[PDB]
Amino acid sequence: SMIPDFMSFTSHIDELYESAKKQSGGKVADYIPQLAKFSPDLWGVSVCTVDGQRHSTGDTKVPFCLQSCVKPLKYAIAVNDLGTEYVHRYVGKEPSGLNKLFLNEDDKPHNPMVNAGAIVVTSLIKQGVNNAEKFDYVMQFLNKMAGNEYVGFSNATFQSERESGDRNFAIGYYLKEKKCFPEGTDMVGILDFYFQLCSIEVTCESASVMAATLANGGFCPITGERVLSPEAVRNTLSLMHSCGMYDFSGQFAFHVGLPAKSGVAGGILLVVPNVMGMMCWSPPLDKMGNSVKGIHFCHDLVSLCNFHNYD
Amino acid sequence: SMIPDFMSFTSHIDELYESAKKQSGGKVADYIPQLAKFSPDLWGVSVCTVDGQRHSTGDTKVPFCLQSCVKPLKYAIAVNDLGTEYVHRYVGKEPSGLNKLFLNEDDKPHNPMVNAGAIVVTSLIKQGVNNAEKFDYVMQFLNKMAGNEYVGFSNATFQSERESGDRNFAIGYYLKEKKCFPEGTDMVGILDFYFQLCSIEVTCESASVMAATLANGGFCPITGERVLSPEAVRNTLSLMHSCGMYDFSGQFAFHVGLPAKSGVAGGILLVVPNVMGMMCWSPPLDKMGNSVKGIHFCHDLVSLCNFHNYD
Amino acid sequence: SMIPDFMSFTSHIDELYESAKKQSGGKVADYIPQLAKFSPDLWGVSVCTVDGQRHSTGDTKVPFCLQSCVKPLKYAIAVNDLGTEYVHRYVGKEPSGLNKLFLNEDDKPHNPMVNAGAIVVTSLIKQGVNNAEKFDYVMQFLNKMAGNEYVGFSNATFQSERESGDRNFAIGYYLKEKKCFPEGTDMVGILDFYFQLCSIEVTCESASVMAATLANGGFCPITGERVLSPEAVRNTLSLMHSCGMYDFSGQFAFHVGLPAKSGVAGGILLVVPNVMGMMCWSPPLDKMGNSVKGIHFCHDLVSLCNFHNYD
Amino acid sequence: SMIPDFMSFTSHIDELYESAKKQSGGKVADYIPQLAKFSPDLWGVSVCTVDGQRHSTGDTKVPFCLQSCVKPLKYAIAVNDLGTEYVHRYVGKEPSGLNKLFLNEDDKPHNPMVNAGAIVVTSLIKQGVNNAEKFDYVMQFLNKMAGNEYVGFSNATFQSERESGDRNFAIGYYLKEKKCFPEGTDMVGILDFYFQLCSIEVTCESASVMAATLANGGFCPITGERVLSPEAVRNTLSLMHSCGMYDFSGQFAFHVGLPAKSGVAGGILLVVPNVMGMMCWSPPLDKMGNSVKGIHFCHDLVSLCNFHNYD
Repeated sequence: SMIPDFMSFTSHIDELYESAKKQSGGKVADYIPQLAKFSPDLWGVSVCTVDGQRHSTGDTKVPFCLQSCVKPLKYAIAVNDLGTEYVHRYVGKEPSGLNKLFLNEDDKPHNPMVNAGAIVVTSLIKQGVNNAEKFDYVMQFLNKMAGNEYVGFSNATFQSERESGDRNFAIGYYLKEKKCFPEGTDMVGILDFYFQLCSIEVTCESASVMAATLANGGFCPITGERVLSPEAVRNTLSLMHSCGMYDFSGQFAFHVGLPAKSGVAGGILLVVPNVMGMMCWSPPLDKMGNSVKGIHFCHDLVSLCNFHNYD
Repeated sequence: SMIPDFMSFTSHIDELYESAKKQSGGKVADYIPQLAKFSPDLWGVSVCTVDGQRHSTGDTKVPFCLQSCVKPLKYAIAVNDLGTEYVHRYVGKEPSGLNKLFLNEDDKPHNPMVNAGAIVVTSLIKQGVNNAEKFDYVMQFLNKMAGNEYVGFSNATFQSERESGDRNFAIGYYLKEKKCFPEGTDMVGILDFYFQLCSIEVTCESASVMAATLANGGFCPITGERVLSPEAVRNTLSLMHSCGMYDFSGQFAFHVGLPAKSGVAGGILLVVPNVMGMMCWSPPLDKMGNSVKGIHFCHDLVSLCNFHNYD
Repeated sequence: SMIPDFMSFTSHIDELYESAKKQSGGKVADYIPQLAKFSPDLWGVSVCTVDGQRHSTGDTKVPFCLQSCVKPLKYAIAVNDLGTEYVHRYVGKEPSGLNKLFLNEDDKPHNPMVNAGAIVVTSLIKQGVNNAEKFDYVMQFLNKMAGNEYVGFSNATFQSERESGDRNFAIGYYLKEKKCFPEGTDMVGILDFYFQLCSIEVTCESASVMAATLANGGFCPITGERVLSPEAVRNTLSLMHSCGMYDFSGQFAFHVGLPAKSGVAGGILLVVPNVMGMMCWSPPLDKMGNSVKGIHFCHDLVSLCNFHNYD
Repeated sequence: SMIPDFMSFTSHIDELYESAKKQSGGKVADYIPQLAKFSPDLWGVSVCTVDGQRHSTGDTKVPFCLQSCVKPLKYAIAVNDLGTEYVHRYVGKEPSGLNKLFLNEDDKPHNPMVNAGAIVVTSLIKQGVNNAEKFDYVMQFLNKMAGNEYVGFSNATFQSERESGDRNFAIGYYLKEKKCFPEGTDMVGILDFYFQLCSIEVTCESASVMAATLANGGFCPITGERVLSPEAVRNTLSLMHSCGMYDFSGQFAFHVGLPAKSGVAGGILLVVPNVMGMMCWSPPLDKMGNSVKGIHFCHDLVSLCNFHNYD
């Protein structure tokens, strides 16, 4: 325990929250109406310790889509059900250079955090059963990770993502061409499942619980239940540490030093190993595609509380 | 006229033909049954001068698919009907480096000789009318270029190419994503038209007449009719000179110095400006994807007859 | 403390040591005689806890050159004397893609762990004074980090490295061309200083103490003295975590999860934050350029003692 | 003969000259004082037919440095004295992609038209003799190519190029590292010889005669003497056609279709096979590094006189 008095730590979270709030830069994603809708002023931070202690400030109950924030989670599920060796016969274990190919030196997506990786990972989960069944499987899993808190679905986002993801289809066919999917995979059906997963909704509060589960070696801080295998958690964290922030991953690993994962909805799934889970959210993104207020908050948190991986 | 006595020149063609015949290396394309079918021993050479003088040796009447050999032709048609400026707002004018992106520094395919280029070019031809109509349009055009000689269609090849071109679909969606097609293009419909064009059949004899048309500033050596605009012909030749032989383009431009275009069927559309048209054919391809006997023949022809662009 | 009974932990180190010993693969660097000299059978492991507790097994007193192992150290010194902001105006903070340019998107070496980076970093240290003086400065520093244990110099290696580093000169001139050095830098003089630094000698024992200093927030476990600033230590560790193992950095960060740095001499500077410092050594390197026995040992250590950054 | 009445053709040259004269854009190279010196208003065009017929307009007698214009020439000399096979064991035969490596897929410079290529080519010429002797050898050669017209040397340029070519040194050491030079080459001595060659001076008039020699299968139009082997001339032309205009090579080959070679001094060595040699000169260069007035003139010449390789 680095937070001796949670109650006082909470007071610092609010101060940091207020500080980041003053950062108004960035543009709200608008490649689809469902994301343009959001007000740039929404800003919420939710903490959930390994204990089970909670704390929120800002718009922490407004539902938003996980988007790329779901990548770490579905990867954790795959490693959990199939183990490191199998999962990684299809996807890499490290950051790529940056233009921006699809496959690496072995015709495998560089890692589970980039789109091609997430797509392949999606094709490994619950093979055999139909999409509908696969979807409930993952939903059930996400609920355990969130200790049964809010986990919804945005059909509007799903539909917009599907009838607009031309690049995800390009990736889909390319991977199919390079034989990157398991024998007998319905490629188009996987892209569909992929769009659905990106459309799952959460709130800063429910997500913080999911982060805390990863922060707690796979045990839900608020139910005590074992959701993910130790193996799965460690893998997910390692990859979030190196590829969770898009093109900002390097800077983030160097300056913040914490496993995190951003999403185009403006969310940032943050994890402080053996301490707490967190979810920052604010629609305005920067050139890198990360939440402006979120990035700011993270830097402040590590400076103030010295949570950096190497202190 | 560099061939004072055609009759004697013909005797040299046969000698070269016989020489190349001894080259048995290479593997016959087999990504689809329609190409695997072919016997590695088929070998045919057909000449057609600017005059109209013909000459054949070897299997010059066995129908085979143009495949990539159609690229120069459909490009010539586009420039003919739309002019250099318009056509090139969508496709580049030079060789790429070699891994192997899809678009260039301006989000345009590097040139009409690579798949992404050919696909975009296909989307420019006869816009408005339906596929069936577009197809007849091109067929009519190919007939004029061949002075009405053999020009067929392989439905079997078309079907195999379609239900197997995963990479061409990847390219299709990527180009659609990057807005590379003209406003209101039915991308999937274009890929269909593209597969059809690759399935058009010809014989060394009919093709040599098409080459001769390009060799004759756009006039069919055997009908005297103007098929392509001077502008269109010159453009096509320039691009065949630099991007007609896949990864062998550089070596070919340096050692042979003649506008040419190979295809996976084993054909090599050759052009000796203001002299003659030619079509070499032999199913066995080398690592580069060019006909082994064809490449050999070309080198011998330029050494013997000093036809190199810079003699 | 994760090692409750050091005495028993020591017994496990020996078991791991013995296990790795059975790995005879790899080739001993031979681009210069000074490295070819070494026997592939040399193998030594030395531990030094944050306490000051020591333990060695194998050839832990045979002097060998730090080579690339010096990179983390001279970087730590620069950040210590100049701070993060200044140092990083000249060198990057993350892994590159892999062919293998010299500069990044901003005309700066990608990071201090690659040759171009180390060279620039070398040009920042103790500017003003002459080489001889600069060298003693660093030597004095290395001694404090090693609690005054063995720190020598191989003039033979230095001479061979100098009269043979054509690629380091290429890098030198390229950086000078791109204005990557501080105003008024004697480029050739820096390369000289660089070759000298690579020729500094240590033993598994003295090096383990240096690693322990980094493992101890900058305090020499055996003298209690503050050698490096907290800022400097954290930076060095972050970069060792992501770029310390050449092309194996990704795999290493994923499977081992510990700050490390290899060298062509066969050494591997290992660090277990807040626990211990370590130095593995065995001349036979693998294709990646890392010590075969060393890599093996590291994997075994993390599996056995669960020292991975995310357990 | 495409120019039936030279006298009238001359009248068109002057019209084109006057037209290009109105193009004032571009910046005069200034990386060294010797080039900054030049007035942006200097503009000269000199023709020299295969006959021996001359014609000049503009500043055709003001001496300027060949710079990269010497590349085609020293390559022609190497092929002449060593033949295609030998020369090309060290240098490639085609355009590279564009960032901008030094070697190709076989550790050889891409072609003789890029700096790394020119440097290697320089190391092949007159091996054995000392620099001074090598220099006279080439000078003697250049004189024969120019029918003994003006061929000087700028020691000022040489000195500035030498004490400033940090990138050429980077290239020098890199090539030495990759073993790209013939056994026993004094790398630094070659770079010296290289800087000297770039400093050779000519005038539009003397250069046009050199171009005409290449345009005349290796025979000096004004002395009738055989200066270069047919083999050498054809090779040089092929490479000028594809790599003579820096990053504009593709556009130039497509729109102009003529063997050319630009230089940072603002000169453009142009060749119309079997017709004439030409040298355009105007210090203001564009972003690509080619003479603005020169590029303009070339486009106009090919449109007007239909000299394009494929008309």
